[PDB]
Amino acid sequence: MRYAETGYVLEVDLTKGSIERVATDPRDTELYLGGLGTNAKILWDRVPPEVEPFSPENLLIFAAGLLCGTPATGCNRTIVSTVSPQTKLMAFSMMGGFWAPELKYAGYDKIIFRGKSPELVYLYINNDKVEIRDASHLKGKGAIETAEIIKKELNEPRAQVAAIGKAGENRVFYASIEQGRSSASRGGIGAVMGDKGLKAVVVRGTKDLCVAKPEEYIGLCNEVLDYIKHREENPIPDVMPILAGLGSPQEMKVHDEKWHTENFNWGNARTRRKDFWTDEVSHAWEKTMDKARTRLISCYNCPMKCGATISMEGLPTYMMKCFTKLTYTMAAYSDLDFGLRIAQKATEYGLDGFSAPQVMAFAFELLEKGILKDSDFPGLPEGNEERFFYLLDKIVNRDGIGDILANGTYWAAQEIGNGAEDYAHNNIKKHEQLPLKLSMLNPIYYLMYCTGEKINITQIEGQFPQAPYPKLEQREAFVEDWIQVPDEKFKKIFLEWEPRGEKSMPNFPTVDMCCDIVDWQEMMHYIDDALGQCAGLSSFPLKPPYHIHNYPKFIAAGAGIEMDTEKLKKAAKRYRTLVRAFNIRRGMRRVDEQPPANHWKNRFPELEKELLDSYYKLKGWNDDGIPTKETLDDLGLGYVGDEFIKRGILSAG
Amino acid sequence: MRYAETGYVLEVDLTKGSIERVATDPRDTELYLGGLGTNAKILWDRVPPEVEPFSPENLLIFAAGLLCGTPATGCNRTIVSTVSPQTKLMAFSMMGGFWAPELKYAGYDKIIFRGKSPELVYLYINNDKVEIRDASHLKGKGAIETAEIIKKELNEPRAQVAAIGKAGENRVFYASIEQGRSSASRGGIGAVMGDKGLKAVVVRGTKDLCVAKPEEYIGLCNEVLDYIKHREENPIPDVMPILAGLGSPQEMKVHDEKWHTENFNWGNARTRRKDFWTDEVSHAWEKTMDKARTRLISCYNCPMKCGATISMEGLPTYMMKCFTKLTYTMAAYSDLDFGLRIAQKATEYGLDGFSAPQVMAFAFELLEKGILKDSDFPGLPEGNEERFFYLLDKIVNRDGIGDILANGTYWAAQEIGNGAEDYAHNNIKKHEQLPLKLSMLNPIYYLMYCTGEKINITQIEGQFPQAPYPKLEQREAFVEDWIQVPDEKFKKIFLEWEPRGEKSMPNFPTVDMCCDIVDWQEMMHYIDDALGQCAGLSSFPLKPPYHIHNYPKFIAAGAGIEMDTEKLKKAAKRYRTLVRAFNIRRGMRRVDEQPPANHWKNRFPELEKELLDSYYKLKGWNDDGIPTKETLDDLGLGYVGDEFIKRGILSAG
Ligand SMILES: CC(C)(COP(=O)(O)OP(=O)(O)OC[C@H]1O[C@@H](n2cnc3c(N)ncnc32)[C@H](O)[C@@H]1OP(=O)(O)O)[C@@H](O)C(=O)NCCC(=O)NCCSC(=O)c1ccccc1
Ligand SMILES: CC(C)(COP(=O)(O)OP(=O)(O)OC[C@H]1O[C@@H](n2cnc3c(N)ncnc32)[C@H](O)[C@@H]1OP(=O)(O)O)[C@@H](O)C(=O)NCCC(=O)NCCSC(=O)c1ccccc1
Ligand SMILES: Nc1nc2c(c(=O)[nH]1)N[C@H]1C(S)=C(S)[C@@H](COP(=O)(O)O)O[C@H]1N2
Ligand SMILES: Nc1nc2c(c(=O)[nH]1)N[C@H]1C(S)=C(S)[C@@H](COP(=O)(O)O)O[C@H]1N2
Ligand SMILES: Nc1nc2c(c(=O)[nH]1)N[C@H]1C(S)=C(S)[C@@H](COP(=O)(O)O)O[C@H]1N2
Ligand SMILES: Nc1nc2c(c(=O)[nH]1)N[C@H]1C(S)=C(S)[C@@H](COP(=O)(O)O)O[C@H]1N2
Ligand code: SF4
Ligand code: SF4
Ligand SMILES: [Mg+2]
Ligand SMILES: [Mg+2]
Ligand SMILES: [W+6]
Ligand SMILES: [W+6]
Repeated sequence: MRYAETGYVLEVDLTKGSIERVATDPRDTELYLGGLGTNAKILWDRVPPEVEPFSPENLLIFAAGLLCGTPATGCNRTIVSTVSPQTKLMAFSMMGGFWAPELKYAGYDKIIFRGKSPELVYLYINNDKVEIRDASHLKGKGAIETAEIIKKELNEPRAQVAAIGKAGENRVFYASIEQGRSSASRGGIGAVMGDKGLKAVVVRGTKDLCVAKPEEYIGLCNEVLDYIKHREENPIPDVMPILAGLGSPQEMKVHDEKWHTENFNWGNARTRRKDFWTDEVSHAWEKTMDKARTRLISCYNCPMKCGATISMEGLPTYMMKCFTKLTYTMAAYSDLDFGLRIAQKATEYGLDGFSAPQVMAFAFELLEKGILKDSDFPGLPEGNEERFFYLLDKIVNRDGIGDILANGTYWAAQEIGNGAEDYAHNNIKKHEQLPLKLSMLNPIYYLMYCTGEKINITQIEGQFPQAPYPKLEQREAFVEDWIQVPDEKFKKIFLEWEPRGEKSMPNFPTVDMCCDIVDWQEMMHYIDDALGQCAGLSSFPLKPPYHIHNYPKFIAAGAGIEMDTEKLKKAAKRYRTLVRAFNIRRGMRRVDEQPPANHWKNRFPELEKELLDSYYKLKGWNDDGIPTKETLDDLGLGYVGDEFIKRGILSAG
Repeated sequence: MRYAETGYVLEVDLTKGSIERVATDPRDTELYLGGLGTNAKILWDRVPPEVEPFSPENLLIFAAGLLCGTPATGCNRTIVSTVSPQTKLMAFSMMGGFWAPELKYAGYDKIIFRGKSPELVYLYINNDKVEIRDASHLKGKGAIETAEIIKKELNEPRAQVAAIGKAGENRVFYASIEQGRSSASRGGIGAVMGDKGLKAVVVRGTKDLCVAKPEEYIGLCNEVLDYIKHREENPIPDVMPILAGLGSPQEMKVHDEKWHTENFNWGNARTRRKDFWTDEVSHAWEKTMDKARTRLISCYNCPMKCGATISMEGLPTYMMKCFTKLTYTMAAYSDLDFGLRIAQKATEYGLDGFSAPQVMAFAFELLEKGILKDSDFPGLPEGNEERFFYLLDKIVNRDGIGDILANGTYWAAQEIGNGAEDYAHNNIKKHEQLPLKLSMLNPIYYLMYCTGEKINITQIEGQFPQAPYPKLEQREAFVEDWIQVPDEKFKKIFLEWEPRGEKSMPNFPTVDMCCDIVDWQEMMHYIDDALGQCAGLSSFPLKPPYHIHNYPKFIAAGAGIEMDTEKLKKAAKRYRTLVRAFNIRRGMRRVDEQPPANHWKNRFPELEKELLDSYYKLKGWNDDGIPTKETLDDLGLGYVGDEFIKRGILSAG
């Protein structure tokens, strides 16, 4: 029998209203583990490149990680996968909370949606009971608001609900899916969900979930908890607060945001304010945050409590975590009070807290320059704050100028013209990046910006420190108990690495060292997004409780399959290449893999070419970014190599 | 991980030439075991009643039993299922030999064909490699002949081949599938295969097949091999050799056919020859058999060697077992030399050995009577023997009157008319029966002739004795060591049974007694056809090694699921009802459940009514043969009851 996984999925046709439970192939588990990996397998051989994002044949997959529903601490992530309406590439999005584990308790590993529903509806799951309900009375309702009404309707107080706001219903290219203190935020997956007339997905589960090696599996679980205690008694020395400990960026706990407000760019990723964090500002923000934060809350089976309930006066309560705390504030040249109030509106609407702020600031720059006229913004209010609330409503409704801005900075500038493309200066593969315009070229981050399939920098980094220690004693101390490294050489790299001089960036670490680092950091994220493990306890923070050495044990004891360190490394490489192959088939080439032209002020073309060339070699790809026939056959992806040749993507010989 | 079964099937669309391996649902195994069981499930919810047998939507399935490819002695049966072109009902047909086990070693449980290939093809399976080959150079070739050329083409001497003959290609309604010394013979499965344009299925396998509890399973295997040694040293006293030991009827060993020739109707189930077995006949048949029989051969993993390679002077070699040894002979009022000769042609042509002889025999009665003219048989030889060879050619080619006769006796008489219906007197549901026209009504066999879904009396009988003993001492001796009975009450039945007196047929055994006997006998067959076990070691002979008490142990140790006598009983009841439900949906009713009008000289209309009334009650059926909503709900077949009501077959309460 199957373990960790349930071995079953739901196939839903929203056009015919048909529902079907189908057993999964156990071979898929051995090759692609689960979550993102198996999502990639499904999208590959069911979604050909001729399928458009808002086409009925486009798929919307809700996947619970392999180890979700087990006692594994923090393992609770949902992986939503589809074809992005913004980037035209694959879009996988992660969501925390309690939804994924509930699905497992209901008896399912995934839910795959195809076609479209003519009427607004939501899916109701209660163990073996599955049905489609009408949701017309929920039209326009906010994401969180929607969940509460449903749980009253069905009389299921303990059901978990993933819903879309008005933004998703109106197919905003950066619309999200909201569930309590969790969000599948990026990729426009909310736009696809709305396009299919799917207002929400409600699931309740009370079945058992089994593991293969009970005693052994709980042993590793306790080993993690013990490490979390010890780790939280020994934070990383001389790092900032929101990087010393475990979990997601603890921005709800720490009031200090000097690193953020003085190193990140305000507005449309435009302005840098070196001396913003004054005493008056630090006190005003701490007061606002103490009054707004009700409680620090956690996800399922996790003690880190990264999120927080936010209560602004005269506004409904919503939940928040990580960097969305500042994006609306910094993009509007305002304060933390404004940011918390508009984030409430945006979370209910279901918008990406990264792109949305940059799109609105992008619009005001165009209005400032004169590329957009005041006639495009009728009835526009005077205040800077009021203008953001104004433009926010225009976007979610796709009203007038809001209809164009609802497509993202790339497509909006494309349609606007008149030099609007010049102000879309912060995109990679048509996707907005973090507002960061640094001085000196970073050889490690350059690679992560160019090749990251998530196209987000915060979701590929983690395991290697972002900066070197000034003193050698500090490095020797760090590498002392750095048991998470796959190889001793990662310790030796950090020892030699210095902030200034003959061993500083961009010329050090070397090109070969950078490639190895990027490959390791990326590998841990892909393992996380297949197992369902929150990165906060794994691939994100320094020296995590989960790593390349005990992960194989969790899989073996949990799922009952043969798994070791090397076999796991190869597995992660397998469906990370498959994801790559999916984007190749959709027209992605080396040309698309370049950072923004103004991302760094000091550029080194010859070093950057050597970096991307060497990294491709390590991955086993072409000098155009395409996985060769040799590496594909070696990975067990022969059917990919055949289709590449047949499609002319790869040449025979 | 799955056990005994491989857990995969092959989905092949012949019209599109697509090949696909699909993991199965382990719940189907729990409810329907496998083989014939799971095949019924597949046909039920994929082949609705509006589908024609020669429609491309009709399915042809090759299933290997649950315990095929395991060390279990005699377990190697293939189960072919489809919708019969002759009866318009469900058709399942069993084939022995070496084919099923081979499929298991390749890594598959079933092959499921849909659609029609426009050109003659065959499927080549070698482990993970599966491809469709052009087979136009094989057109017209015989089943066995086709096999040898194919194996040489592929350089695969250890490959197993199931093939159709010309008869299958020309969609003769009783065309068969031949696999060396084994054949799927009845129902017209060869017709559907030819109709789809499938000449053969070649399979080679070299993969491991695992069992769950090794030590316990091989222990069970050793228990059977012991019982076989002891059974062969103790044949059932006062029973003729062919039916006094294990295996299929050993007619290839025993020359003595006094019982058959003097009790079975020669010709068109017409002539009883009470004193046919003379000294001169016996010596002649003995001489022919001794010179013809090259060697007694077995199936995979069995020591009984029921088969015999037959070599007639001037003819190629073929394999034969059981009763075809007499059918062609008796139908033509000929001898054994002719029988063995023509049966070589018939086997290579791919024809059923029960119907062909009766069909040809039926035609000559119509010619003798006047309904058919010499004009219908142009080029008709003068000799009896030469006429049968002539009409055999006409049928396989569907040439002239061979087109009409190729549809069977039921439809032939329907189309011929002019009173030809009267000579189609040996039918049940448009399916030719054994040439048996006894004197006194047998209550036990009456119920079997009416309800058996195979519609063939020899594939439902077995566990209970066909006749009583003259002496009580004989009865007491037999029931002393009769461990295979499901209850003690069977022992008491046999003891009371007498050939003459108050305790003789038709009045004894009683109606309730007769029902319990038919139920037991039928149940054992369905377990065999699901597991893949040969009836010659189970449901066919008296006191077999496999039985209702040790069968659960095999299923548990073999497949690794829970099982016991009562669960197994109900499990067999579940998919016997399912098969019953499939034919009810195709229009079958009580009216169709009647033996030939002249099957018994002495009839008892009132007893016959009570007999069937009672049997329907034990089954849990209506007074019209249809399974009640209750028993369907009780068997976990709730989906069936719903559709029945929806279709109006069952009144809503
Ligand atoms: C200190 C760094 C490492 C880089 O900041 P800086 O120190 O400012 O580095 P700079 O490149 O600006 O150069 C500084 C000055 O020194 C100069 N100079 C430089 N090198 C050299 C040299 N070798 N030799 C000599 N001089 C050198 C250089 O010319 C410049 O001087 P000028 O003004 O031009 O005259 C850190 O702040 C960082 O974030 N980096 C990681 C990358 C990243 O973005 N990761 C975060 C992803 S988001 C995330 O994780 C998150 C988001 C939300 C929520 C949660 C999480
Ligand atoms: C002896 C029987 C039991 C029946 O044969 P018989 O003895 O002839 O039984 P009858 O019914 O013909 O009557 C005889 C005479 O006695 C008379 N009479 C009868 N009852 C009574 C009474 N109670 N009281 C008084 N008198 C009674 C009756 O009137 C008649 O006298 P008349 O001439 O009319 O004046 C046996 O031969 C048999 O095969 N039966 C099993 C059923 C079957 O067909 N199974 C095989 C399936 S194929 C197979 O397995 C296989 C095929 C190929 C390869 C391998 C396998
Ligand atoms: N497995 C996994 N966990 C992850 C992440 C991820 O990308 N993969 N992202 C982290 C970051 S940067 C944030 S801001 C939060 C957001 O969690 P959410 O998806 O529930 O909103 O998740 C964290 N946990
Ligand atoms: N509306 C909204 N957008 C959001 C967030 C959020 O909490 N709400 N979280 C941000 C954070 S912290 C992260 S790490 C990314 C997570 O990426 P993903 O949700 O696409 O996997 O989304 C960002 N966008
Ligand atoms: N499981 C099972 N085994 C069975 C049978 C059957 O119907 N089911 N038929 C028996 C009989 S009567 C005969 S004659 C032989 C025929 O073997 P064949 O189908 O390979 O020609 O199978 C024997 N074994
Ligand atoms: N061509 C051919 N027809 C045959 C046979 C055979 O061996 N070859 N077996 C006969 C016997 S003895 C029996 S019991 C049935 C078996 O039925 P089935 O093979 O359709 O399951 O087929 C009959 N027809
Ligand atoms: S580390 Fe934070 S975001 Fe991750 S599971 Fe724990 S509480 Fe949730
Ligand atoms: S008993 Fe006879 S027919 Fe059955 S498997 Fe053994 S040899 Fe073959
Ligand atoms: Mg998220
Ligand atoms: Mg057969
Ligand atoms: W983040
Ligand atoms: W037989």
